[PDB]
Amino acid sequence: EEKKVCQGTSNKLTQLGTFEDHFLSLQRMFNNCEVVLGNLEITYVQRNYDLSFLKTIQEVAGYVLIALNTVERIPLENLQIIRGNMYYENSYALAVLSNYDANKTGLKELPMRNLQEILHGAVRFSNNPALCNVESIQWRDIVSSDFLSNMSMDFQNHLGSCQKCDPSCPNGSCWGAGEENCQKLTKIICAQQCSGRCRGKSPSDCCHNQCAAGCTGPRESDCLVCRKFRDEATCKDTCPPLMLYNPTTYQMDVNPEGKYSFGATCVKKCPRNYVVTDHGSCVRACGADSYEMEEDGVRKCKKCEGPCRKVCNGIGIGEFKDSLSINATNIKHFKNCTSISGDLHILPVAFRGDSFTHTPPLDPQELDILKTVKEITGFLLIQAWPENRTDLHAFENLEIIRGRTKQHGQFSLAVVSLNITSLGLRSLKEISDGDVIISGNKNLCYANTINWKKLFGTSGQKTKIISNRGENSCKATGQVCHALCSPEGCWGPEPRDCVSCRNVSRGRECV
Amino acid sequence: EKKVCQGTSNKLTQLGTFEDHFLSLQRMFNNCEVVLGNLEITYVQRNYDLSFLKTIQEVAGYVLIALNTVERIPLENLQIIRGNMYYENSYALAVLSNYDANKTGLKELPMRNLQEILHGAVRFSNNPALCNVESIQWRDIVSSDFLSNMSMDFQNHLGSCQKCDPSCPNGSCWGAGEENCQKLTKIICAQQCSGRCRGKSPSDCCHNQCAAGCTGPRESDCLVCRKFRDEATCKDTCPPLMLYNPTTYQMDVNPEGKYSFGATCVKKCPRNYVVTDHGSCVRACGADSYEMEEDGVRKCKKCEGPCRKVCNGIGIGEFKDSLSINATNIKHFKNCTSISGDLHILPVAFRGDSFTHTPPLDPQELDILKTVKEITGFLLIQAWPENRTDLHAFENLEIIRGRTKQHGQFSLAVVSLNITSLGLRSLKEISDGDVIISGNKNLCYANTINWKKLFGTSGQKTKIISNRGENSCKATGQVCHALCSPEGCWGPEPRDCVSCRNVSRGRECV
Amino acid sequence: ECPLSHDGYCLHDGVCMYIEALDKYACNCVVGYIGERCQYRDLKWWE
Amino acid sequence: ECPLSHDGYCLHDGVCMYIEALDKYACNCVVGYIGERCQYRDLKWWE
Ligand SMILES: *[C@@H]1O[C@H](CO)[C@@H](O[C@@H]2O[C@H](CO)[C@@H](O)[C@H](O)[C@H]2NC(C)=O)[C@H](O)[C@H]1NC(C)=O
Ligand SMILES: *[C@@H]1O[C@H](CO)[C@@H](O)[C@H](O)[C@H]1NC(C)=O
Ligand SMILES: *[C@@H]1O[C@H](CO)[C@@H](O)[C@H](O)[C@H]1NC(C)=O
Ligand SMILES: *[C@@H]1O[C@H](CO)[C@@H](O)[C@H](O)[C@H]1NC(C)=O
Ligand SMILES: *[C@@H]1O[C@H](CO)[C@@H](O)[C@H](O)[C@H]1NC(C)=O
Ligand SMILES: *[C@@H]1O[C@H](CO)[C@@H](O)[C@H](O)[C@H]1NC(C)=O
Ligand SMILES: *[C@@H]1O[C@H](CO)[C@@H](O)[C@H](O)[C@H]1NC(C)=O
Ligand SMILES: *[C@@H]1O[C@H](CO)[C@@H](O)[C@H](O)[C@H]1NC(C)=O
Ligand SMILES: *[C@@H]1O[C@H](CO)[C@@H](O)[C@H](O)[C@H]1NC(C)=O
Repeated sequence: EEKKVCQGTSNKLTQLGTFEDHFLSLQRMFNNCEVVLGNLEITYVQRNYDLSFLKTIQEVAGYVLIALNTVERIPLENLQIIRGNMYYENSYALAVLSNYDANKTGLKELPMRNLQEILHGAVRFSNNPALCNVESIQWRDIVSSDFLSNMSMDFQNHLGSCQKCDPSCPNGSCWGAGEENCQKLTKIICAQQCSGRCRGKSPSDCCHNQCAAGCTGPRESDCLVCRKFRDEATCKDTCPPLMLYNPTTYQMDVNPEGKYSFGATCVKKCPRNYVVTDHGSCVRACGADSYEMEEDGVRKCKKCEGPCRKVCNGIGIGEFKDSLSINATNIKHFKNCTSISGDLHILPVAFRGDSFTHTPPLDPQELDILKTVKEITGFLLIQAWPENRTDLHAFENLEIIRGRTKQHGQFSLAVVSLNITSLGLRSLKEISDGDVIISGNKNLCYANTINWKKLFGTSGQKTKIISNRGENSCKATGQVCHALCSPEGCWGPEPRDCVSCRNVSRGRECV
Repeated sequence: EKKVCQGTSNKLTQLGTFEDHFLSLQRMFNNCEVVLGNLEITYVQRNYDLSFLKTIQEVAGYVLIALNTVERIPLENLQIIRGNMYYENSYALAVLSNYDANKTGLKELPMRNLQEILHGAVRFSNNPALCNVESIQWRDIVSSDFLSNMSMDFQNHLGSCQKCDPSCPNGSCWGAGEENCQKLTKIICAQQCSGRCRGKSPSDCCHNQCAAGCTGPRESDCLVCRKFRDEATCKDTCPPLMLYNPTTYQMDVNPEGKYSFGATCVKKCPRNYVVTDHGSCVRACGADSYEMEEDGVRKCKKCEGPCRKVCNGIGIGEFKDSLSINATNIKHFKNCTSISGDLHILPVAFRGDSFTHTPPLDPQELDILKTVKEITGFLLIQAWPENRTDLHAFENLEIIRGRTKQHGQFSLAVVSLNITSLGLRSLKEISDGDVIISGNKNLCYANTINWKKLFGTSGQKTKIISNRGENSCKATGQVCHALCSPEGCWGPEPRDCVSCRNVSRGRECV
Repeated sequence: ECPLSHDGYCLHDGVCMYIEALDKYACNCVVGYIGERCQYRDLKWWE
Repeated sequence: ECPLSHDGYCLHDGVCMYIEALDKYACNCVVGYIGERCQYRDLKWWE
């Protein structure tokens, strides 16, 4: 059914603060999580820390990194499958590395006795003394042929000592001692000819073609974890077309059991902010040869004539998957965009130049380029901005932030830590989804008066706008607008920065 | 590929003499393996030979066997009856009153291989002499959602036929020797099984996408595909040309995606069909959407706001029951250039049918068809005003697609006409299907059109026989050699020319 | 034998006829014509 | 410990370190910043 989900850290081998602070995060991140949308990296956990909360993890889409841990036992006893929608050091779905103490003793017990499927990628085990029994699991079953050819992993005996495995174990396989805590094959103990996985350690009563790990039954409804699309209680390869062909009339008919395709789940309707293709699937962008003329309240599109009205990718995607901030090197690629088809990261390093990525400091004047962006299909993050300027100008004509993608999976607009006197997004009229966070902006007023409850439309959108200037401390600088504008705040002082106007007005300004 | 035949669909009617009627029924099903349409066996006498029906492996529509005096019907190899259509409504298989006045008719019906009846119900009534079939428990042959509506009452007579080999299960048996026992594979299957099984064991059942039974337990080991046929496998839906990408929330190119054409999945669409973006070969673009082909293929986009007209064409939709354009609803052909279907100009229209309550057609209403540029299906004309000598209404007819054809063969058929000449000086293409022009007493010129160019599909022939004559028409008409280049002519007049000379023109060839 | 109704029913000189055996009407179409009402001319054959 | 190259690797006053055990270079980001180079402020927490 429905499982609790977490983004999943994704900053491998990096240490967040102190062994403890690092810990507090790992805990804050995965506590209660049942599915890990991104990655599961457990590193730097110490000698006597409680990683009990990991017993709730049933699946991880990306990969599982476990390296540099002194802790002794890791509770990932309930992990079932590792999709491997991403890799560590390339070609690694599960990378367990250097888990030793200066005393040569760290990780010892890895109860992953349910990890039965690793859809993609290879597993690597190297330099982890104390690791016991794990060196007995035959992965020819946990991993899939296509990779057990690139998976490096040898185990070394340690100075300590650990019991063996109960005589109930298969060909040895056992993630520890417990009770029947032995690797239970469901891929090899299968019969000559069976679709895919099996639960019958031999019988021809095996699992449905669409199932990873195993299946309580032989049907499509009785399965440990779905391999591809999860449609309600069933596992699907593709989801019910809104239109089925009719072999008799050589024409197309509508399908009652037809659903839309959102991610891996199969919805009845697409989220109000995603694009719905006539096909019947929810996407985050229309072709390079199309528009987005939302119609019956639902966004849709029609192909144009070849290259259409500018569609820039936006930091962090395709031609930018490696860049972490709009900067000189390639800001040029935003010359005449009216829509950024991704996110926008304006970071500090951009303005000071990263000598690590070989990029010259961004010319403040260049941000004027963006002054033509009208909408951002994803999220707009800004942790920096030119000094001698008090206004998010480049985004004066931004009118919509779709929030198809958000920061930390949560924020769609994030203006944090600037010295700007005000926002100035006086054109913004929509924040489709995601939360707005505006804080740490020393001398920024007016913000606490936006009535965002109108500027955006989706259940759950919050607004953490804290620690800025000071209301009862900014009225003194006359920095307000309450008089000529209206209840719906302002984006600045001037009569053109109003959110709503008293007595209809013209000139994109009011008076 | 299995040999396929159209299959007669003219229930209970008799085609001429009991013999003539046989010969036909023979000419149609001789060698067939798959009856795309219907299988109707009626009026076959006491000593005729219906052995050729031994090759029919499956019938798409329904199987009607009624009013026969023959004793043995060799539908031994029939395996499945789709039931795409029904007889008398709610019947995919109907064996009716097969007796001779002496209460002696159909006796044995060796359908030992009939195992599936996808859609519809079965019905048996008034068939003295029918043997064994009385024992067949169809609960296995038919689908649950239909047995409730399937009537069949067997009877007795002053005769008798041998019992059934005890080897037969619950007594069930269609015949005698040849282990004609009811090979049952449904009611005899492990509680938890996809669909039909080839065995009793929970490890002996077939793929959830098959009919009758299976050799293996896979998708490639099936007796007959339940829905679609992907190469040598059975599929529910066919490989999309596009697969959704969970991780990227975007659409990726076809895995091993195929286009849909009927119940078969092709790698490409028959050039004369419409290819949707979805990846299907359809005979007509829905909604108010154009049919502008671009990639050389006939895709079809929509046209801003209220597009144009959509003339269905005889035999479909509002005219599935109309069997020829006639005064009653000819009005629905006022202003349109594309007939989205077929066109039957039948003698009954012109003479008025007193059975359907339709007034004879006014010959001055075929000028209504002067606006038709193309015809997606086929053009059938078995009648045409006498006080006329040219197929005029179809002067501007430029193309006939042939997505559908008479008998499943001809896209252009003009026979039994008193016209001196066709008069199709616009026609430039006949996508597919054969063209037949015969029984046209004083019709000429036709024998020179060199159609090999007029149409574009493998194997298109042209039966133009017994019209007027080449050596006899030469007198009062015929030949055009002069103004009309060595190509030929759709008439004598310069305009009727097929190809002028030296670019010369002005609508004609002066 | 066919009702004033079914008069005309069988086109192309086909003769109408009552199938008392099933309580139904049908046509004994002329040689060369096919169809519940002999409405079509069996193209694929001759002339 | 990190080379002149990785000098500037970690942003927001993070310190680069050499994981001898895994022969790599990572960041000991100051509290509040996440990401391999500590590029993002942890918005979903404080200020
Ligand atoms: C003006 O804004 C800049 C942002 O570019 C602030 O710069 C600080 O720089 C130091 C060292 O470079 C960083 O450690 C801080 O994180 C930056 N500030 C913050 C909290 O973002 C600078 O503080 C501002 N100047 C003023 C008015 O004090
Ligand atoms: C998750 O972590 C918090 C951190 O304070 C802790 O209080 C809590 O007990 C943990 N589990 C729960 C109950 O969510
Ligand atoms: C392992 O194989 C994969 C292909 O499955 C390849 O992409 C990867 O780079 C290989 N690992 C290395 C670096 O040898
Ligand atoms: C046990 O597993 C090993 C490794 O996969 C294999 O070589 C061996 O043959 C298996 N034992 C049997 C045949 O049951
Ligand atoms: C910005 O800087 C990055 C640093 O790696 C560079 O690769 C990228 O192409 C530049 N383009 C942008 C985001 O303007
Ligand atoms: C975008 O810039 C280009 C180049 O200057 C210009 O031709 C175009 O008109 C601008 N946007 C549009 C389509 O108005
Ligand atoms: C019937 O089959 C025989 C043998 O193939 C063939 O000679 C005959 O022509 C067939 N009937 C017709 C005329 O279709
Ligand atoms: C019998 O059942 C069929 C199955 O759909 C239905 O179409 C029909 O109307 C029912 N009654 C008749 C007409 O026999
Ligand atoms: C021809 O007559 C049928 C009834 O037999 C009627 O439904 C139809 O409208 C007529 N055809 C035309 C021209 O629509």
